[PDB]
Amino acid sequence: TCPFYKKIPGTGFTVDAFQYGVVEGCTAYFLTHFHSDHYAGLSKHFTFPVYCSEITGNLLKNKLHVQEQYIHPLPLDTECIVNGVKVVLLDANHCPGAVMILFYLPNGTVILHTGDFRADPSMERSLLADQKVHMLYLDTTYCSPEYTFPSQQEVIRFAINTAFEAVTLNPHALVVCGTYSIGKEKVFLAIADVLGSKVGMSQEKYKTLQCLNIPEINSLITTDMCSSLVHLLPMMQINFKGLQSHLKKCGGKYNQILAFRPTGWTHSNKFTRIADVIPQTKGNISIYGIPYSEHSSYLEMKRFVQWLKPQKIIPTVNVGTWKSRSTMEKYFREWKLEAGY
Ligand code: NI
Repeated sequence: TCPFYKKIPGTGFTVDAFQYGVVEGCTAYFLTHFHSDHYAGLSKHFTFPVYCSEITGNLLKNKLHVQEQYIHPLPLDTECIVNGVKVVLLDANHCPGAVMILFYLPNGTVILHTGDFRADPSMERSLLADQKVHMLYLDTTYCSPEYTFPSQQEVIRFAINTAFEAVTLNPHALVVCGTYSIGKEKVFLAIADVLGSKVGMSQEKYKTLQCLNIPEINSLITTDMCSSLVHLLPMMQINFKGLQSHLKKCGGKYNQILAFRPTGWTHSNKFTRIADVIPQTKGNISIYGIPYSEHSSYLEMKRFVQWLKPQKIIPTVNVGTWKSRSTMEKYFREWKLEAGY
């Protein structure tokens, strides 16, 4: 049955609640972003109104074959009305098309649902600055002080330099980058760009990125693997057997793979700086795990909340265990008491 944290009180609204059939008393279904845990249950046969971003809308039409008359895409940073309730979509700095949702209830309460997000100081100059928030439905994915990671910028700087070095030293080396859902595109595109190559991929994944409105995307991506020296594969294939397999398929066009697994966090971040990362190697294959997160770090999260000073916080992630819930409520109390709200 739909959990309480996916229901917006005093509205007929749900957020990311498509896996519970017809939810009792839901007149409108919100979808923050196109990841499987959140869209789980959508299909062509869905006949309720879905509200989402333009990009998330394109992917619902094309990838899931949802009928067009049920997709209500909304522009960002714009006051819209839905079943007589004022709403706004803000950029979540997650994956493409991903949004946070502000709800202005008729009684005067104001609710921010972050969806999935990576908190940034640039959010403190959106429509969020203008007014108070009573409730915050917070993506608490890395809600613990051990979760630290570098900026997306430094991680990219690392990947670029690394990849440029390897391929200048060996022109017959192939770069491979792992993917399983939309998001993390800057990794593979920045590497392609610095190498003067396009990114080769499967047709299904080429179709997916074509939905997103990237600038000059046709310039960046392709389905001709032969003409490319940056390949994308499923994340599952990023291991020594998978990569040896794929190397075989390229027919003596390459003799070496360098490969990246963009993960969220790894316990190597507790001990090791980004400059100090090294790969796993077996034969002519090297695999780098890099900490490119699309979620808030502990510190970014804490700052975001202390800036916003919400009256109540409802966690949306890691809620399934009593020790987790409890550890989060402790940090929430620290953040409140430190900041004096
Ligand atoms: Ni997500």
